[PDB]
Amino acid sequence: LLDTFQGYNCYSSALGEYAKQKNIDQVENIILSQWSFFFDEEQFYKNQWYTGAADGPVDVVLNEDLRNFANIEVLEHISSESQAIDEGRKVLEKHGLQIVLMDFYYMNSFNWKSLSRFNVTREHDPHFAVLTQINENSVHIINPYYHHEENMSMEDFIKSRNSMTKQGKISFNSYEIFSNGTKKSNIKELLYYRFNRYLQEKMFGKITQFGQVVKKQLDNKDRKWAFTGYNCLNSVVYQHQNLINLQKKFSLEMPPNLQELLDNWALIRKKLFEYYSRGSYNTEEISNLICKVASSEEQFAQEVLKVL
Ligand code: NA
Repeated sequence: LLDTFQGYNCYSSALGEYAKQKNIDQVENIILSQWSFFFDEEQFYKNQWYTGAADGPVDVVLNEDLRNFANIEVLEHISSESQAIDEGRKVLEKHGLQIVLMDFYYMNSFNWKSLSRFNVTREHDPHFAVLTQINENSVHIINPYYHHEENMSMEDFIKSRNSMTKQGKISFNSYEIFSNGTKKSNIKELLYYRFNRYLQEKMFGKITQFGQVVKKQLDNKDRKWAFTGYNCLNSVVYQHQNLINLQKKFSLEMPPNLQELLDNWALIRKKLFEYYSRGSYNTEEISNLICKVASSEEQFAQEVLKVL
């Protein structure tokens, strides 16, 4: 396990890791001060990632934050098999790193056997990685979200970048952090804007919506939603941990229950994974935990604005 920038999702992890290694200001703090929740009932039924901090794979709200606060643009480069590796060589020669979108079917990000899950289903899911080396027959990629690295055959790497996925066709997509005129933001300004937006957009109500949809799964013999939800909600745990770390680094005023809320989300994740794998009939219990944390998060956001 590498000491990679965690961010709160694969996209923000890759952007932050790049910024960390290349000394690009503001990107890390804008990521670490995100405060967000979404729920898409239509994605729930298609077994797509349907909740957590942000829709993806690209975090468009984070891109808007990066433009608004730092005048930083994350440029999407599409390419072709004829040009992509050569463009990669030019980017590595200049910058040493390239942010790429890859089909994670073709790599082994996370050790499921750590949670006693041995039936590790391969899925055509797009995730972000950082390319660090191009050799003749192989590449080295860092998966900062999962703290993993691997060497991949050039054949496999090319397949991972031209693949049809659940969320659409990858075409050698790469992502360039760019600015023609940067801006500095203070951490309290970033948090103020995020917490006001969280309350204005009633993001806590999307947690209640999620809880209500969980209550309605009592008769659903397909428990895959609970696994997807488990994976989706790591982003929320990471935001809570990131805010705890910001509190410490910047000696911030926080409401006193931030750790309790992190614990509440970790317990919801544990119960979702146990429901998925252990055949319990506790959708009502999990629904009740989610609806409880929704109320707690609304109050927490109000209190952050009072004390920040
Ligand atoms: Na991802």
